Amino acid sequence: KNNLGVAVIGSKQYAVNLLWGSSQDTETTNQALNKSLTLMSSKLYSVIGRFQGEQFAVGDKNIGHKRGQVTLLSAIDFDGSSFCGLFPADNELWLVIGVDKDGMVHFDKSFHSKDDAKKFFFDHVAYGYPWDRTYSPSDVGVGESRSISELSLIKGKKLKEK
Repeated sequence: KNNLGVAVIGSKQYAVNLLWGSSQDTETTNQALNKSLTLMSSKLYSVIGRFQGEQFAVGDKNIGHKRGQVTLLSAIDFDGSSFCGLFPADNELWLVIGVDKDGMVHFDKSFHSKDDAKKFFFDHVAYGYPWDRTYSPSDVGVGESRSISELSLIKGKKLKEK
């Protein structure tokens, strides 16, 4: 077990690197979530609602996820504009996130290595969707250099168990 799934931003701790999904077709959110929990042999989850619909996150206890942790992506406000970014957390962890025009989480990844995070960002995130906004450190030069702490937050949703 490691702690790759827990990021520190200021005085707050957040669950990161969760498996996000939403139902499709005639599948309900509840069915999609339970299918994901079964597939991952996990009991940790969180359902978050957005205007365009709902989605869920499945946690991984092997990387430190535990009931009660607020998921970072649920805490980041969505105002109708999509965004992605490479961000350093306060605890030696790098985060790569991405939310689409409908508020659906496309990316929620954490890395202990900046190089791995940068590589993931460039290979799959930065140019994988028409983001309204893109953030990354100055030495990266993609989009604007902003810290996670500079993003607008709301009360997040905590991981529930079972």
